[PDB]
Amino acid sequence: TLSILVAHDLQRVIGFENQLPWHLPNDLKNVKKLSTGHTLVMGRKTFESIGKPLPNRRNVVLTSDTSFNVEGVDVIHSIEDIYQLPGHVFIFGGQTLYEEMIDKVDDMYITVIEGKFRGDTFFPPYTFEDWEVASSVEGKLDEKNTIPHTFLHLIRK
Ligand SMILES: NC(=O)C1=CN([C@@H]2O[C@H](COP(=O)(O)OP(=O)(O)OC[C@H]3O[C@@H](n4cnc5c(N)ncnc54)[C@H](OP(=O)(O)O)[C@@H]3O)[C@@H](O)[C@H]2O)C=CC1
Ligand SMILES: CCc1nc(N)nc(N)c1C#CCc1cc(OC)ccc1OC
Repeated sequence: TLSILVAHDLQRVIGFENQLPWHLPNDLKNVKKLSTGHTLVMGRKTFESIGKPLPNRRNVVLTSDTSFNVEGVDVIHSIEDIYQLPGHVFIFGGQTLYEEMIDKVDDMYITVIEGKFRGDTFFPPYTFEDWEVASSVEGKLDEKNTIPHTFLHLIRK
C-alpha cells in the first residue's frame, strides 16, 4: 500500500518556517500507531527539521544529495525509487513530496486542523469527488490538544 499521511489546516497549510504551525499530540499518536513497523518517505527539509529518524519504522529520505548518509536512515535520489520500497509506505511530506505523489497514492490519511494558521507550505488542492471517505473521526479536544481536528481516511474513488 502507498499512502499519504498529512496534517493540514482549513486552507491546506502544512508548515511554517520548516516547522509545524500547531501542536497536536493526538495527531503525533495517530502518526505513530499508523506508521510504526512500516515505512515513512519524506523530503530532505522535512527530515532536517525532524532532526533524527522516527523510532520503530523504516525512515526513507528523498534528496539529490550524493553525500547524504545518515545513521538509521535510508536514502533515495529519485521519485521512482518509492515504488521499489516493500510493505506499507507512507508519503510523510513535505509540500514537494505531496505534489509529486498525490496522483499516485492509493490512499490518504488526513488530519484536518479546523483552524487558519500562518503558513508557507501547502497540501495540494484535491476534490472529494475523487476521494471516498472511509472514515471520519472527530479528534478529542483537550487540555493538551486545543484545536479542533478530524482524522480522515480517504480512498481513491
Ligand atoms: N503538516 C504536515 O503533515 C507536514 C508538514 N511538513 C512541513 O513541510 C515543510 C517542508 O516542505 P517542503 O519545503 O516542500 O520540503 P520537503 O520536506 O518536501 O523537502 C524538499 C526537498 O526534498 C528533496 N526532493 C523532493 N523531490 C525530489 C526529487 N524529485 N528528487 C530529488 N530530491 C527531491 C529535495 O531535497 P534536496 O534539496 O536535498 O535535493 C527538496 O529540495 C516544513 O514546514 C515542514 O514542517 C512536512 C511534512 C508533513
Ligand atoms: C505529526 C505531524 C504530522 N501529522 C500527520 N498526520 N502527517 C504528517 N505527515 C505529519 C508530519 C510531519 C513532519 C514533522 C513531524 C514532527 O513530529 C515528530 C516534527 C516535525 C516535522 O516536520 C517539521
